[PDB]
Amino acid sequence: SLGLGLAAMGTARQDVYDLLKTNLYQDDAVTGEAAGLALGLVMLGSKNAQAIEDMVGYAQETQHEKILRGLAVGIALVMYGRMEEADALIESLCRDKDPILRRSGMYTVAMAYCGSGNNKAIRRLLHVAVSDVNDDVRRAAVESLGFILFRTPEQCPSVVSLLSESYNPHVRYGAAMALGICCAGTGNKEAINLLEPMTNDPVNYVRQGALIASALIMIQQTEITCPKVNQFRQLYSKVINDKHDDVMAKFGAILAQGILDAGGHNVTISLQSRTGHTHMPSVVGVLVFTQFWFWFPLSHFLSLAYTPTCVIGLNKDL
Amino acid sequence: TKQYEKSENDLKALQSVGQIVGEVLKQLTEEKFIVKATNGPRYVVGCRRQLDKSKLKPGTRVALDMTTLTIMRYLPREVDPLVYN
Amino acid sequence: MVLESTMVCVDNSEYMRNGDFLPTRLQAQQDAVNIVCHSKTRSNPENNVGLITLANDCEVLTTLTPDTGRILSKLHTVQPKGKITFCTGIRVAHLALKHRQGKNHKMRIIAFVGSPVEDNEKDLVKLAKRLKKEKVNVDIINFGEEEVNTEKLTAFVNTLNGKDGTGSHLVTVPPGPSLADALISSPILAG
Amino acid sequence: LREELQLLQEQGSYVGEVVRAMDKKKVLVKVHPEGKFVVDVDKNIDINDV
Amino acid sequence: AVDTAEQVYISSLALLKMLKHGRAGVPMEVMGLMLGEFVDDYTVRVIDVFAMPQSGTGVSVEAVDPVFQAKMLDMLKQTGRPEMVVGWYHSHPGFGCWLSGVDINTQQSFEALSERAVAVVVDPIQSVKGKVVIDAFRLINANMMVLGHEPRQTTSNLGHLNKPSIQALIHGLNRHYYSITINYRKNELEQKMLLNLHKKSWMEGLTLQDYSEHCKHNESVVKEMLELAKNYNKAVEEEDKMTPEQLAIKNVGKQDPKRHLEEHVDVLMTSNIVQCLAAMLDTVVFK
Amino acid sequence: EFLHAQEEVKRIQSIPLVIGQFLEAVDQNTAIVGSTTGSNYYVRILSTIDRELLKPNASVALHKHSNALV
Amino acid sequence: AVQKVVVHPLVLLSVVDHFNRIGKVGNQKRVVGVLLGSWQKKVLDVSNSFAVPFDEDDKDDSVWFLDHDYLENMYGMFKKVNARERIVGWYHTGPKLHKNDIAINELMKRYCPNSVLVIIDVKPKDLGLPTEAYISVEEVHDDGTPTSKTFEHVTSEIGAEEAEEVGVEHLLRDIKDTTVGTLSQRITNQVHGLKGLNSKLLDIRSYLEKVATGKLPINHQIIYQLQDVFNLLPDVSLQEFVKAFYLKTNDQMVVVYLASLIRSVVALHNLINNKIANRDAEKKEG
Ligand SMILES: [Zn+2]
Repeated sequence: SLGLGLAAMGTARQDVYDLLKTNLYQDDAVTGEAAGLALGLVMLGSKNAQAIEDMVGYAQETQHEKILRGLAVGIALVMYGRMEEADALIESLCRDKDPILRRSGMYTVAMAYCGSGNNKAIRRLLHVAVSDVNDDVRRAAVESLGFILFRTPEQCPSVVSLLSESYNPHVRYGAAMALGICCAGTGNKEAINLLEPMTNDPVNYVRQGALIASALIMIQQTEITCPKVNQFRQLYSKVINDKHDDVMAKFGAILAQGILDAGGHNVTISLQSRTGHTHMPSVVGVLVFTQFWFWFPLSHFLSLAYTPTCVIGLNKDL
Repeated sequence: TKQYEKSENDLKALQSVGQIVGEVLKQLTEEKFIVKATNGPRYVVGCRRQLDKSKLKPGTRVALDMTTLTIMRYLPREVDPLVYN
Repeated sequence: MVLESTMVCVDNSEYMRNGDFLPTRLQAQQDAVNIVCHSKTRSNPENNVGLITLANDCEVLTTLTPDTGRILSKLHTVQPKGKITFCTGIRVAHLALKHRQGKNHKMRIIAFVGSPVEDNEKDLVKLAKRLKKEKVNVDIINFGEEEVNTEKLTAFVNTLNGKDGTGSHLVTVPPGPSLADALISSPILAG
Repeated sequence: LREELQLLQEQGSYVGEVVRAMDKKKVLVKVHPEGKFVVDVDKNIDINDV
Repeated sequence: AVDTAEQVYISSLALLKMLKHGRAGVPMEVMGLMLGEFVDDYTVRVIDVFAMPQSGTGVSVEAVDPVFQAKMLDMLKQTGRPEMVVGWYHSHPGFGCWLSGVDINTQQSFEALSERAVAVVVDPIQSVKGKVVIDAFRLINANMMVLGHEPRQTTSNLGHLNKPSIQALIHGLNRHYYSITINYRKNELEQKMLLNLHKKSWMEGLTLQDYSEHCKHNESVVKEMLELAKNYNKAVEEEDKMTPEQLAIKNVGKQDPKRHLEEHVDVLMTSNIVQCLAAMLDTVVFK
Repeated sequence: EFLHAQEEVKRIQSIPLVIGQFLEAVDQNTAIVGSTTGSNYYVRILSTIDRELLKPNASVALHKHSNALV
Repeated sequence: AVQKVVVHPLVLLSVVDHFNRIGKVGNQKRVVGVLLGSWQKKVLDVSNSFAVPFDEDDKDDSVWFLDHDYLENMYGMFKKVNARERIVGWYHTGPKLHKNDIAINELMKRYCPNSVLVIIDVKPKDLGLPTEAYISVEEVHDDGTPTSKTFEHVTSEIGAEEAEEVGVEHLLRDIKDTTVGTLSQRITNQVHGLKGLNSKLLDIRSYLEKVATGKLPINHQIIYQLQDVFNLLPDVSLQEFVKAFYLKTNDQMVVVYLASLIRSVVALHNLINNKIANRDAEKKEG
């Protein structure tokens, strides 16, 4: 259903919505994320009515967290670029006491406002990034900043500089990710400067976050771009060849080497075409790639974010 | 034949290790009791709910737990040379 | 063996203190309780039998249990003085039968009515149609004195069950002197 | 305080007394309840200051 | 054959019984039994906790009474929820909750009847209040020592669980055992009232009773309690008026302290409590 | 969360404790104190009260393993 | 006799969760169980409890029946694991008792000399401190009527010892604690007027309603007597209450002066040390 849903993503097919509901009623959590993400893929930008009604109506009685997360990004992904049309649902998502559903409102408000500098979203976004009890939703809350603000990468280092100093490493992780995804299309050095001390934190996974974020700032950029390229490239191998370090932190090391070398250095990721419109396979791929722990095959959706950068001098025809 | 099994069941009760003897110095509060092992070290610890605070009193020989270091059972007095006398 | 849970109802009404049954209805029905409790013991070990008092305010002295020691203990010094209460005497047994652990055990009630009742015909017809829905089968044995050739209770048992239900049998005692152990001879041989 | 507690939890920290210093960068240290030890640099404190 | 990250869902009722049963056994280690439902391999929940009766022999694999279990399970079958037992827990009051040779001896007994049988340890001592406290363990198979012992998938919760490490005894259980994560679930309705019950406990019944009793207090002996505050303000201030002069002697804020220093904050806060509870007079006494 | 942190410093080490003999406060956040066993130890002082109840010579309660000033 | 009772959140929860037990199977009525109390003094304390299956027929609307054998076995288990615990009475979740509950106490009075019944509320709504406590006594009457058994109110309070405070305070993760001196007294200051008003307003609507509907009695006897007691206090000046004015202000006199006394000291240490640490520390850097 991930192959069917990703192959029919944005096509708004009909027959896929038929077997996706019986897959939703299988009650298994391991297929819960299958039905949940596929349902959002095929319905992308369609803002369907009965889709959300069935999903958010099935969140209550189910006993699994992976169906709740798969439906989180499901109802997030059906609603794309709908601006204030989705606020009626967003209100009900964060008002509810379900931790995962409040985690769902974040991804929803993210994709609906992607490319918009609407400050009405940052009120509840930021408020829930702090006053909420759950740490995972506090990480995923600040990750939305890099989704909406990708068109203006200059604001993220400034405003998130102080959140990167937060006492808990969950907000520090989301804060490294914001600068990672938003500034990846830019060679901003301020973002790199704030990501230097992040790999030095004694917390394990926050160092991992700094690895991947610093891998997105250096895509297609050689040493002549920023002086920290080789500085980081020796660190990636250093952390993975030391047995004393955590296996967790050294996962994202080789993964980051894969980011810098993606496509044989020939390709990069671009959330903003020069035309002025956001590229949805890029955005969707990276946003599902946000949490790679919960499902390891979700790390393959990042391949859609890779875009070719080349000069094609084809005159006409063949 | 069955009396042997009675003894072997007694071994099952012998799987419970002993405790360390100690003298009651004072009590700071009802959750804090100052006790001193015969070895010299002092310890501020608690007590269980079987004992009474009034019955304990300072300068009383008691047995402390091997780990929690708290009083379980007490004894009024003991003396090893006098029995010979 | 057949699975069921029986509930015995001893008659403590003020009309049971007389000695028309030999030597007295107290000891007569006490021996009846002994023979039925040993009968359930010889039937199945899993079947449990508690007791309930019908007269005055109904109270469960012994909850449903497989041992009869407590039952025989409560038969003594019961102080049988009061007014008989019938309409609630079946419903109490049903009330303790809704709290039963086993759902396989069928609901069965036995009761001894030795005094006239003031229950109207409409009340008893409502309980008959209610026990049909609850499927509860009650085997009554009439003792003591009542309306000559008891009618209301007889038609109550006939209209309580049907097709077959083989069933609930109401055995009315004829007006003549006899030992109680000889009166329980016909019901213990066949329902 | 949590992390610092963890480093002082196992062995705590001792109180040393220098009976003599050696030219090999190793300084003789004596503990009162215990015997005489000797321990190497110790780069944060200069040798001439010991 | 399949090893994945695990998760424990606890009930508000469960923890409360855990720490209670454990408090009554101090110092001696108790034997509890965990009750709940197995939903799958990667998740588990505990919906109930019931206490076992103590024995003179103590914690042992034979300490579980089968006839006691059938009786208690009778009482739970007639209750609205007849769910099968899941695992067992025991208190570790005086140390850092490491599984001993007695615990392993009953691990292999629960692993044959139950596939998971999560091992849980709870102690009131190691935590004042606000800690999540408790603990959780799992027995890894010892006969697997030839094959790969190193799962899991979704290593996030694994990383947060193995941390902090946190001494040595804790690390001595990494072999032969692995922990399992714990997270609370709400159940926020009853939790809301459970907050207001303790908070309202400090409040009065009629709410006009003890506040008006503090109004009876508002002049006691409060003029005498204000004389207590007056002596703290003379005695602490004439020695805190030498401190601005002493700062010129030592030049300036080098250690120090004395003390005899500050403490006027608590005096002002108590005086403010006095003036506010006294300001209630004109509100209450009048109408 | 800061008021919740106060309970984090009061959680350590809680009970039980061992009596120790305080010697002198060498500097901030740490001082040397003698154990009841007779071993003088370099110890970090608890963060809450560093001053008023310290006193040059006073008996003080310490943890079993860490021997921390409480 | 009994003055006040203390009910822990643990046992209280033990009533609520059983309400989830019979909640899914339903249907009518309310949860009824037997309370386990701990009596260390005239003050009463509750630690744990155990639920009992109870069903009330409707015909028979005053018919009530409990499991005695199950009571024996479960209380025997709790006496086995805990020697200090014992039954102090029974409990139900109400929300309002019915006239039939008078005999329920009389049954178990063979177990305990005085059995206190504790109402509770599973759904928090109003009007304040939850639950309830009743004691069974006989006050007779001045009329000479046969003895009437009416339960009398006992003040209840929520409490705990040590470990039972841990979980309760840990699971909330909601509101500030406490905090004494600033937001503890003011919030409860509004609570005093709010919980005073709504109590008085619902009950005072009841008083006006009792004479229109609810007669008899209602009124009399208990109503008019307390009525005149309510008319015992107007209650203000004249006279001496005039003289309490300037001494209340005079109690504020020294308090304002002490206020302004330390206010200058705070500004002293703060401004002096900070301005020095500002300019004299910056001049060495640049
Ligand atoms: Zn153990």
